[PDB]
Formats: sequence, structure tokens, C-alpha cells
Amino acid sequence: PTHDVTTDRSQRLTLRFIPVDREDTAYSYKARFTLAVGDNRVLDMASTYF
Amino acid sequence: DATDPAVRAALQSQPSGLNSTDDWRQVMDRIMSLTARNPDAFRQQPQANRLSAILEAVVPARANPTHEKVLAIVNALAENRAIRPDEAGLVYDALLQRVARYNSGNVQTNLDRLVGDVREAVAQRERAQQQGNLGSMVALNAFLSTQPANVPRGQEDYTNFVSALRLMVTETPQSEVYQSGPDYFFQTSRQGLQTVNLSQAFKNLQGLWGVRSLLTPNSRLLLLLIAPFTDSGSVSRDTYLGHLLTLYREAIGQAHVDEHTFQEITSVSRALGQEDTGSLEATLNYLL
Amino acid sequence: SKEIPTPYMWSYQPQMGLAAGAAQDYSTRINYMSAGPHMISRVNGIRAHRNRILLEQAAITTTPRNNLNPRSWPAALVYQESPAPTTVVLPRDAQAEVQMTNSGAQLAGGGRPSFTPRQAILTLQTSSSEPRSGGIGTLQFIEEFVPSVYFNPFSGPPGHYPDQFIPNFDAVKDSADGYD
Amino acid sequence: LYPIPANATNVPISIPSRNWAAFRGWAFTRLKTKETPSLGSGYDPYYTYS
Amino acid sequence: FASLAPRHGSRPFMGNWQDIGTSNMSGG
Repeated sequence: PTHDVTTDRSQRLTLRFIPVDREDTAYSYKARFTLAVGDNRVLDMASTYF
Repeated sequence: DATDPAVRAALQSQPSGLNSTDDWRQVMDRIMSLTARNPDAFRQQPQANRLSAILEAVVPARANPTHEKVLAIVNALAENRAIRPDEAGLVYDALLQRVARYNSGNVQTNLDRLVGDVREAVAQRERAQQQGNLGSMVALNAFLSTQPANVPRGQEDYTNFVSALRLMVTETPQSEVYQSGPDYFFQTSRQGLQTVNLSQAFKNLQGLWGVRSLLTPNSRLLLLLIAPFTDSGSVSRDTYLGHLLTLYREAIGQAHVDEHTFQEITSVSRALGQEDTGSLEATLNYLL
Repeated sequence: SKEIPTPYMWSYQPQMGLAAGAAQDYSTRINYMSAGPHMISRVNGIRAHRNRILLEQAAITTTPRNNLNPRSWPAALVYQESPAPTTVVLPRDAQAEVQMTNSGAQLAGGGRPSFTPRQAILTLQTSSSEPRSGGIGTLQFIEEFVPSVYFNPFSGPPGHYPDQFIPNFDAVKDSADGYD
Repeated sequence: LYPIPANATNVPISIPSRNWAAFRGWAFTRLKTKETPSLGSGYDPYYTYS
Repeated sequence: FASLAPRHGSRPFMGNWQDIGTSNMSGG
């Protein structure tokens, strides 16, 4: 199918997310992210990883 | 004429002035000065403008209708939603290339038959939109083949209900029925709310036609939409479905006069001087 | 969920004067995941009694229109200021003061003159030259745009859905807007 | 709890869109991230304060 | 939704209707 399936606008495939705030214990660390999904985008969380 | 694919093709290909080929009679009335308004407007032109119009009149120039015949076809494909408006230049060069490879006396006659065929097909679709019946009658009668034609009790209420059911889809051109999987539905307008479920409503009303807290709210939504198309004698008075169809006709008529009462009370509450926040809440609590 | 849905409450935009887009009333929901059939049935009768009020409030108050949330409201359907005409009592007689001054009298300060019984009164139109159209205010967003109870949601063919619930959707483009 | 960075002055918050039915008002006080544990955690390893 | 489906020939290659949800658990 031509239209109504894949966009013709400037849209990325993979995004890179810098940690917003990282904190460390002696046995663990914590990484807070902003998982920003823009307009008209769906994100299956199976495609997300660290 | 604004939705005519050959009038629109004349506004995109033909000149906006009076040439001596498309408008030979209208320019010979001006060359020979037999025009009603300003007859002597042709004598007051220079020889470069005056002799070049006489030469194009006594021996006119031939022209190609092919770019005008194809553009009437493209502007009807773009109007009956057959192509996208972005594809209107893509399929125009695609059709001009085909009638250039295969150009003949047959094809130019066949394009002349097809620009009269798409004038009809644009008008036939726009008549079918304002009638709004052909897509709905074939899919409501397809629904009623599934439903049984003989209920045990209250057949007199059942055969007038399904006849009033044909009256909504006929006397509302925007309303439609369709199928989505097992069940059929009924939207009261294109891209609007109040979608009833016909296969769930008629498996709920079956067993309630002669009964004289138990209704699914889409069946009551169906009994609200069918109410202005149902007479007092179409269903019974004592029957619980017939008792509600009269009750929903009074609810529509009360909501039609509480609409006009709302426009009166809020009009005379602004001029008299009140809070505009509380004028709009005390009115509804008086009307609801 | 289909029989007794949650109403789509409209988001206003005070700048354009149109509705932004409707999302369901998720923030006024009532939690009966710890109730039984003696009380789940009583709350579902309140979810449905509310939806009967919103269909009754929309039949009273909402203007009947084809496109839900239009982009340019007509001037006949927008509440417009129609004040009383301004009555101006003009202070001075113009040609009776150019004859006192030409005669040598110096006028200073200020019927209102002792030398003129004439009094001119001017009545002017207070309202605008053209009636305003295009965007409704806050009070007409309250009257219209009663929260949409959308029974059996998204059951139709595509294109017959409420796309004007979506805050990205242009009606005259039939497409969702992007970042450019 | 909205996080304020160190030496930060302007704190913007933004509720996305919401029915504000039966809303009563606001009440606010700045806290400290050192003194406040996590919101709904059963234990806080990053909480060295008593 | 036939404009989203690939066209095997001139018919839309649709899936089945009842293949929408999952049902697998640890032995059930």
C-alpha cells in the first residue's frame, strides 16, 4: 500500500535518551529517563532497551 | 457548475479572454461592431491589435483538445475520490502519455465520449450523496434477512418497528448501516456519535414485544432514534416497548421546547443583569 | 464501556476560540474495583444516569451542526455585543459661537451657554461595523461542546469516526498536523 | 513532588489536560530531596537521613 | 481498513478476525 501506512515526513526510527538524573549506591545505581514519544507516534515497549 | 469537471477544466486550460477560435461569434460581433455595449471599442485599437484579430477571424487557427479532454477526466477522478488531489498531476501526465502513444481518430472520439460520461458520473455521485440511501438500504435489508420475520408475541409491534427502521435510513441521507464482524450498526450521521448496535438491540428487544431495569442502553438509544419516525398507532399503548416509544417522543418534544426556553431565559438574564456564570447553571437546573 | 461509555470532555483553546480536542473523563472516574454486585450495579446506574443527562444537556444547549467543532463559526451563531445606541448631548452650538467671537466677545470656560437656546443631540451606533465570526468565547464554549457520550465507540468504517476529538486534526485537510 | 535542581529559581509544572470538577485549591511547600524519601517505595536505599 | 493492507492481487491481504488477543499462560 502506498499511503496511510508509512509517513512522508521527517521522522526518526531510533531515538537516543540521555539519563536525566543518575544516582549511585555502593551496590546499585538508578537511571531516570524521559521516554518522550512525539506527536502521531506509537512506541511498542518491546523495541525499548538499555 | 462549480462541481462540473469540464467547467473546471475550462477554468484551467481555456483562456480567460476572447480568442477567435473558442469565441469566434463573440469576436466577430466586435470586429464587425454589432455589439450592444461599446460597439466602437474595436476601431480604437492599434493596427498590431486590430489586424491580428481580423486575420485570426477570416482564417482561424486549429488547436489541440487533447489536453482539455484529459484534464476533464483527471478533474473528475480527483472529485469522485478515485485518486488523491496530490496524484492529480501524476495521473494527468500518465494519461497524456497514453493518449500520445495510442493517439487515433478512435481514441479522440472515445475521449469525447468519456468527458460526457464523467460529467454524468460526477453528478450521479452528488445526487447519491444528497439522497443518501443506496449504501444503507442494501445493508439494512441485509440485516433484516438475519433477523426472523415472525416473533412469537407482538408481531404487530415488530413489523411496524422494522418499517420505521427503514424510515430512518431513508429520511436521513447522512445516516448509514454497515457491518463490522458479526454485528451491524447504525450511525445517525457521518463521523458522528450515537452509534447503536443493531445485532445487540434486536437480540434484546426479541422477547419484549408483548410484555405489557432490563434494557441495554443501546436499545434505549435505538428507541430514542426511532422515536420521531414512529406514530402513536405504530406500536401499542400498554406494551412496555410501546409505552417507552411514546415516552421518548415526549422527551424529544420537551427537549425541543426546553431548547427554545433556554434561548429565552438566558437572553433576558444578560440584559436584566446577572452573573454570566450563574445564569447558565440556574437555567439548566430549572430545565433539567 | 460500549453500552455505558465514559464521556469525551472537550478541551478549550482560549486563543483560537475553538475546542482543542476531546479526551475521555478519566479524571472524574469512580473506583469500584473493591465493590461487589450490590454496589457495582449501583455505580453503573450512575454512570448511565450521567450519560442520559449529557444527552439531555446537549439536546437543550448545543447548536445543531454537521461538523463537530467547526473551525469558523458563522456570525449568526456567535453571541455578539448589541449595546444600546450612544446618545451624545453636544456641548456647544458651533455657528452661534463663531458669531459671538467675530463680534468681539472672548468665550472662555465651560442651556450650557447663556447666549444660545439651541441644543444638539447626536445618537450613534455603538456596535461594530461588521458582525464578528470565527471563534466562540468561553460562555458559548460552555453552552455548546457538552461532553460527548460516544456509544459503541469506533465501530464504523474509517473516515466515519470522530476525528475532531483528536487535537491534531484539521477538518479541511482531513489529516493530522505535524511539526512543520 | 516536583524536583528542583540545585541553585534553581524557576520551577515550571504542567498538568496536561484534565477535568477540574470539584477542585478545591492548592497548597504548596518546598521540601528537600535529602529529607524526603521515595513516593511509594517499600524501602529507600538513597535515603541517608533520619 | 483495506488501504493499510497489502494487496495480493487486487484483494486486501487481511488477517483473521479472532486473532487479536493473546491467551497464553504458564500451562493454560
